[PDB]
Amino acid sequence: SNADDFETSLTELEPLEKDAYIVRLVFAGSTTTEPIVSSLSTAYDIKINILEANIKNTKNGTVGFLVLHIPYISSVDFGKFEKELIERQVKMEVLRHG
Repeated sequence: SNADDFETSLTELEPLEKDAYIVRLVFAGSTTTEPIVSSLSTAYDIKINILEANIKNTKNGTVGFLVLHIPYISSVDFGKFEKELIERQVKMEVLRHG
């Protein structure tokens, strides 16, 4: 399946280094993803690699998800990163970590 192939592609990026993550960001009626990804990168001085985007920009805002590879972020900054997403009503799922 597509979900099986997707998971196979994440597993191919393993092992991740300590302090590296693959996360999924879940959007359910938010403003656009771009100002959010560049904003997050600026705020934490981090590289963000977009692995996958499956997004619709609708009348009622942005719906869908981004899968992001973050090659390094400190444990303290990762907590702040998630909290900022929570405040924007974006859910964050941890798919892989090092």
